[PDB]
Amino acid sequence: APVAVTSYAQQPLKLVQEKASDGDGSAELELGLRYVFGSDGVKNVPLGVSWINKAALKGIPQAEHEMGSLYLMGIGVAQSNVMAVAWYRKAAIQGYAPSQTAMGYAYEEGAGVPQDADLARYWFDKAAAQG
Repeated sequence: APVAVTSYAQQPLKLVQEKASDGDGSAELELGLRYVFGSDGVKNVPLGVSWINKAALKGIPQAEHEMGSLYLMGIGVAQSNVMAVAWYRKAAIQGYAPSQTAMGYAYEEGAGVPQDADLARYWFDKAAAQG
């Protein structure tokens, strides 16, 4: 699921935890990704959701996208197509290509939005223009 690659990739866990507590949004996202998707030694989904959410509340598009994927799949949160689109929309409107693609699939099937094939193409083509 996770498509985000933060600047704290492959950094030691102790450094990520310290910078996350200081307010570094990139470190909050990296710590949340490790708690949610990491191995059993560091896995802690409820804590990771709060760290991903803290980075997403700062407007970080990579963090807003992951919040949408959490609500879309119901990982650590109650599954919600509406809330998934709410987070995807915030990242897609900033130009984040993975969220623009997610917006396209939402309009194609009508998940969290009224089904609209032309609006699906609008968001699909927006991600295509960045390739």
